Amino acid sequence: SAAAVEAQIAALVAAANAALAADDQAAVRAALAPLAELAKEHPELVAANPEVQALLKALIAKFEEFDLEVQRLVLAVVAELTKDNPEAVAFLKAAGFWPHLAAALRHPDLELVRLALAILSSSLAAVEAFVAALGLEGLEADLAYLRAAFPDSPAAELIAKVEALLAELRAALE
Repeated sequence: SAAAVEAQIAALVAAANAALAADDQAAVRAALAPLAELAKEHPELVAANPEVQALLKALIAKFEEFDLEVQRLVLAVVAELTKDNPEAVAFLKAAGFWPHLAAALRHPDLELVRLALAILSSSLAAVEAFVAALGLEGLEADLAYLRAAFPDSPAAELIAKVEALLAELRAALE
């Protein structure tokens, strides 16, 4: 039931908030990992939950201060919530997310880059939000850099998905 899921969410968010207050990043990971799983299972309910949104805003605001395993799990949560969901883009804009995603795309970790590309490619709305902050040229340059930096990897198909959405956006803006 939805009531059970809501209770499941409250438990996971309580653990994450406790881990953050204690500066225990291992416990942050242990908390975000089942939240990413729950988000895959019930993305409608997780994305709408106000405690999840408050938690995501705090994690996004401090994104680069977290170690890489936490950063991956933050993006893993957002990737599950943005899948087939352009309406999650407005919350991400309000949370200041897109400059953080832009720096993540230039991170040397392929797993982080793949998750960032999964979010970016999730909808035309996501590409529009990214371009509103970084420009057509900024995104084009990212994709060209990533194609050369990460061959024969999950990134290639995600880079192409972004490039196809970008072409649609470019035509509309003309």
